[PDB]
Amino acid sequence: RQLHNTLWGMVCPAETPEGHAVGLVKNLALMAYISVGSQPSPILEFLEEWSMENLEEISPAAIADATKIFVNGCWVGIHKDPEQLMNTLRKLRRQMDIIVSEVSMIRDIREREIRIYTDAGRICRPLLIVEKQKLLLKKRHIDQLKEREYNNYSWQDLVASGVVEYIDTLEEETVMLAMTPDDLQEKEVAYCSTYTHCEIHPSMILGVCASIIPFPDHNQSPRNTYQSAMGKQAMGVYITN
Amino acid sequence: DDEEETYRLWKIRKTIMQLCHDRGYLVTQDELDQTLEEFKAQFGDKPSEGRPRRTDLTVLVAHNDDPTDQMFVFFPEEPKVGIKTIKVYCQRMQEENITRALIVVQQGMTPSAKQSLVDMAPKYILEQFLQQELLINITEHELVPEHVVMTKEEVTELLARYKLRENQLPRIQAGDPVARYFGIKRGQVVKIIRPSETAGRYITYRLVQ
Amino acid sequence: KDILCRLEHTTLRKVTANTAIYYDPNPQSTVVAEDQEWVNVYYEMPDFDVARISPWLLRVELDRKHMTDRKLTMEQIAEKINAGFGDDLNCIFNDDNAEKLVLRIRIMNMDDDVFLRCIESNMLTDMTLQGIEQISKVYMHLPQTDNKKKIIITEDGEFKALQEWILETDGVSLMRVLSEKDVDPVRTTSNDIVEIFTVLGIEAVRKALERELYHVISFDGSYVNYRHLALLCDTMTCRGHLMAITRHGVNRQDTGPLMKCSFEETVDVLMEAAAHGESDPMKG
Amino acid sequence: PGFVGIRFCQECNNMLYPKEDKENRILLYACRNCDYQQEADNSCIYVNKITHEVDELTQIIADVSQDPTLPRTEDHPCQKCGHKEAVFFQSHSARAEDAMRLYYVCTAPHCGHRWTE
Amino acid sequence: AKKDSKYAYTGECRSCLENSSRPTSTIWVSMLARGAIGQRIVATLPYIKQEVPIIIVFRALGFVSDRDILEHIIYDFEDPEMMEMVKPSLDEAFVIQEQNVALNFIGSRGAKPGVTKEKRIKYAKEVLQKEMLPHVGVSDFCETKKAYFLGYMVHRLLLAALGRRELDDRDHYGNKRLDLAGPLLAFLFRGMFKNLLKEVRIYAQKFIDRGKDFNLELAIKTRIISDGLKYSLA
Amino acid sequence: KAKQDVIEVIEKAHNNELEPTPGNTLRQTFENQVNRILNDARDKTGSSAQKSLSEYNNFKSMVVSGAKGSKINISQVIAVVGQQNVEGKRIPFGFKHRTLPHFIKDDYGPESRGFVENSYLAGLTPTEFFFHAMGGREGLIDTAVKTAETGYIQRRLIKSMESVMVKYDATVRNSINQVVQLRYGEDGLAGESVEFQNLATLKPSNKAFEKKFRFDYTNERALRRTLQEDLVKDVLSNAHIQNELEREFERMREDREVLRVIFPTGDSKVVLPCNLLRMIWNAQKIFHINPRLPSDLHPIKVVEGVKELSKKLVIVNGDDPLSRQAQENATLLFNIHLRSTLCSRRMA
Ligand SMILES: [Zn+2]
Ligand SMILES: [Zn+2]
Repeated sequence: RQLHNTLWGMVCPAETPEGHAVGLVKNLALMAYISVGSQPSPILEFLEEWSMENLEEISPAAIADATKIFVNGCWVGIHKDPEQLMNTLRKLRRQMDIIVSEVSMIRDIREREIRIYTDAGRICRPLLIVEKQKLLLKKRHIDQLKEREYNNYSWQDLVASGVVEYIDTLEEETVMLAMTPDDLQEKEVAYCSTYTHCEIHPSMILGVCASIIPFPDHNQSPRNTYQSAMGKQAMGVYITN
Repeated sequence: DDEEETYRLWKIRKTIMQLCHDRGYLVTQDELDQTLEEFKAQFGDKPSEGRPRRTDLTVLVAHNDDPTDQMFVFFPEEPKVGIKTIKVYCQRMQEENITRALIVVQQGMTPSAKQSLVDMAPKYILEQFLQQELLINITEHELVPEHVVMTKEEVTELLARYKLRENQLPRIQAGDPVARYFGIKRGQVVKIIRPSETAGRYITYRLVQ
Repeated sequence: KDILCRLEHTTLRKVTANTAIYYDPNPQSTVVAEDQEWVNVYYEMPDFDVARISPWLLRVELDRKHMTDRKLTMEQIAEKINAGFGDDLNCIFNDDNAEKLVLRIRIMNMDDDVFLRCIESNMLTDMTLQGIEQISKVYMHLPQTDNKKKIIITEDGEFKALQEWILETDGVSLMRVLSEKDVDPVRTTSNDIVEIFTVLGIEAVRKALERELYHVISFDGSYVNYRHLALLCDTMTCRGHLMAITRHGVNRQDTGPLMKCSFEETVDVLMEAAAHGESDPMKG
Repeated sequence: PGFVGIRFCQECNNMLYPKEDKENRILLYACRNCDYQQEADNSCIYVNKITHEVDELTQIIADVSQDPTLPRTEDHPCQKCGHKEAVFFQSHSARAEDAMRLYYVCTAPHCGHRWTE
Repeated sequence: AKKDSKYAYTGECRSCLENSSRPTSTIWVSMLARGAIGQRIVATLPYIKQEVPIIIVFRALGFVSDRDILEHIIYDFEDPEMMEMVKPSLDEAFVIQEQNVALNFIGSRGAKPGVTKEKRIKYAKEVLQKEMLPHVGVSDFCETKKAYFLGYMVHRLLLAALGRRELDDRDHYGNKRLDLAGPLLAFLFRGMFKNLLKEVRIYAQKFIDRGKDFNLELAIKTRIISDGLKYSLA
Repeated sequence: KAKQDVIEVIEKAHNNELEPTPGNTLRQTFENQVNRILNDARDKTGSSAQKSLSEYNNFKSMVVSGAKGSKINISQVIAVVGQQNVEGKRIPFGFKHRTLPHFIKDDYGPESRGFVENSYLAGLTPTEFFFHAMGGREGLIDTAVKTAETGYIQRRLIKSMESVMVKYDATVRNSINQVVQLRYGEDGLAGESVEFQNLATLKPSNKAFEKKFRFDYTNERALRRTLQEDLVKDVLSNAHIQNELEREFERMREDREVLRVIFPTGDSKVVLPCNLLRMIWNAQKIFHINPRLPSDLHPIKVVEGVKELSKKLVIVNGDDPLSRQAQENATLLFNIHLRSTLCSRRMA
């Protein structure tokens, strides 16, 4: 029932029933998207096309120093330069290439493994890619999104431009977020200086019944929870027809 | 482990003397409060060698009300007391015509010995105690209030005043450590005097079972 | 601290840095090169049954830190090992002058090596070098609270709270602990009511239970009239045994079938009452 | 001292168990499946490090320098190559209570130097 | 790692086909609590009510040589801590040295009674081929893949037992999945389509038994799928 | 300064300049120091906020009255929300060595560990907001969980003591008629009328005890001031009165010893039926007693009245020795308090 740290951006920390189901019944965050699922065959073909060696072709002596590669939890093979392998898989996902955006790619470094996932049900959220300590979301993107009704430039084109990336909870472990572009600037003491993603807006961590709360950052959290529970009980116009 | 053995033996003898005095047996003050040095001087300080031997610690006391009503305290040498040792003590008690005795075991006691203690109960009321439980007098603890074994006449007066039966009073198990210390049997009533923060003093009565 | 060490259970593993089994055929030329100094000092004369010797050698190395922290000596360790394993396991050890404390053990006469490993695994834990079992750790401190301070009446008749060292153990071994030197057997108590009932008595557990309830209620600063607690404790200690406030304590007394079924085990209580033809006096 | 490694048979590749030559009183490693034997060379059959004197520098790997979530510092340069930047992290490994010790790794490529202050 | 249990560490794997066989065959690979010469590693395989040491499973998969087994479990022979942690299970399961004996052992521990060793052995063989780690593969000749995966599972259990890795958090949502309308309706549709093929089978059987054709239009009880989805969603 | 101190502590821990305190693990010691610093900082900021509060501040008005809120509330609204604790500990690393992805691994700084440095009025940064939500979750779970266990406990208590009641003979018996308590609460008193009071002959030293309770009948001047001429002459001349006063003091001394044994600790606070001090104050007001004039109440009369009243007060009725011992024990504490308060010297 506890609010785990991994519910950040994926679930509303405030919206939850206060009865005998506290913490069990949750509510998605605004920008949270549950993955639908995809076939791993193209990913497997890409990995084989690169230097990966299948699991039956290698000798156990090669597994010591090599990096293991899992796909949907199935150990497929091993690799030698996981750094450039991950860089390549990320470039493909950011180019909407063979790897689709819903695919997760977590590279555990300490354990020398690369878990790739295409499974369904993987809750994920969008984030702004940060390359050096600067955002890939330039001003031309905001311009095109401002004239979204004319140039038919939508969120899909923004993702296909490699400016935004869908990060899941399991990859957030390997992701270094920048709360705001202010954190990417040079400070008197550099905190991270190696950010790789950025938050679109922190208020997106809230859910639907919690998004209606004004100044929720000025209230004790129990109050925000009770409001998230009563906004659903409030009268209004539940539907036009 | 010899200075500690004699220390344990001294503590056990002190506790036994206090027990007999609380049961009402005649125990002189000098032997009631015997220092470790005095004990070593009267018995020795090398029990491992056999000076003093546990058989020499045997105590024989007499009731203050009845001089012929004596009581024994035996300290068997064997760690686990057996039926043959129970028979030896029963023989000595038969010879001296004594009806109460205490067996201070070290490790424990065999089932056959327990069965002999229960079958011979009506003839010789002999009790068992572990030296581990005799190294301390529980009655001096702060949690243990003042227990007093009542006389059949005082119990009759109690029941006649409060107009109740024996089965109506609260109970105390015959195996209770304090019941064993005072050597009380089924049917006896013990008066407990304890301090109370609301009344100052409170007297309760428990029936043994 | 001396008392704390004598009370806190200590196993061989606590003071053992490492252990190793070697196939040392002749002790005269030990496989190890540092024990050679004393092995000869011990084997220069035949002290044991050299004929009944086994090449298998169990060498254990201890650590100075723990050894000193517990004031334990190699002689003591050797005596405990010899006591527990009799003479079958010969034990020799160096004096407490070498930078590393190492003792060698051989078997006199499952395979010998297998048995040695088994006994090594057993001794590391079972062997009790010192302390009272069941007491994992002991904490020593000065009670800042007067309730835990030793209140004494001065010659002038004034209450003075002497702040003296008090020990709090994580285990409960009242039986043994009370029968210990320099341990006050009057004030020393346990929070385990079961232990209190077993060692002291029904009245003592009554008092201890009252104290426990009072402490639990007062911890948050709440106050309850003493009479309520007293009544509850009397109810739990009126039969000479610890009658738990559960079906196992309430349905086991001669309270009549109806009350017990009102509490719990309705069908079972009525069924047993029917079987035994019990009669409810209709007093409840 | 060091640990004692497993020896495998050369015929069936099964583990060799320790055994003694009763006649010659010499340690041999014999196979429990076939009739192979080997003359032992260490004379030690078992070692258990209860104190757990483990050097975590051997558990650390140079690849950890590629982790972007780790903190970097310029105050501890690498002694093997002189690189200034270096990542530092705690042990974070169980069985190591005094885990507040910091372990540094050089961020320079192909160096992967590891050390501790 | 369960605090109150006979096992110190337990490495489990809810296995399921990539896009089929929704029932998730849960396989456990546990380590016996220290409390005995060493710590033994076992595996609670599906359709078996008795734990089995890992070595028997590896030999039942066609890897009989202990060196091959260690090559599949421990990838670095330079880790004497790993060899010392895996030694107790090896010493506890060495009397078995052939694949047939290992398979017979499994078949003897299987839930189904081993009326005949032949059936018993076949029972196991198919269990180790279909039920054990189905996501790795249920086809034949994949025993190498299953052996490698079970070896990695044991490797993970050893890393957790030696503390070089942190235990997995059950609450980490990276370790969870959300079954939405899609996978839920898919699970129901699978079970109900199976019931439909069952009814069609019985119908066609009791018609061909009379030596006559049967009409699938009359065999297909469309009410099964319709009323089923309706009842579940209602 | 608080955050700077936490940084210095972390620096020492990393440099191995921090030794574990006795009976505490190194990590536990680190957490203790950090929490100490954070708590002290929170307390100082809160105290500053309260001192800054003006008399007109409504928060201050309500808190002072006790109607609602507390100084902690005011310190979280005006100064610092404080550290957020989960399971009684700082925010755990839900990720791999990171509480949130925004931070770095092995970061034990106050912010990373959930020290909300902003006040509610100031507003909480998103991370602070999330950690505070975690703490709130903890509270909500505790509230929604304790209920079941508490209800079960209450039910069991009721079923185990529903039939225990006070019988007409003043004893507490159950349905089976088994005697649970000879007198309810060991004093046969109701739980409402009883009230807190203090024993005046428990803590006082022997010298103070005598100087305050032994009626001095030899100081003619003092007697003249406190008592009227007739009373003074009677007390000085008559020896029976003096002997009675001495006996009364001896009885008080014995009662003092009894109080000592009953209360090993020096806690005079005790619950008794009648608030003697308040009753005497009431008597003074009702009869317009003037403290600056000599009293006409004879001390011998005081002694006799106290003894008569004590006899009248009877929890246990019966002239047999058992009954009279039970009565003495039942009213012992109240009688000691009565004699101490109604002491002739105090009444004079
Ligand atoms: Zn071989
Ligand atoms: Zn370098």
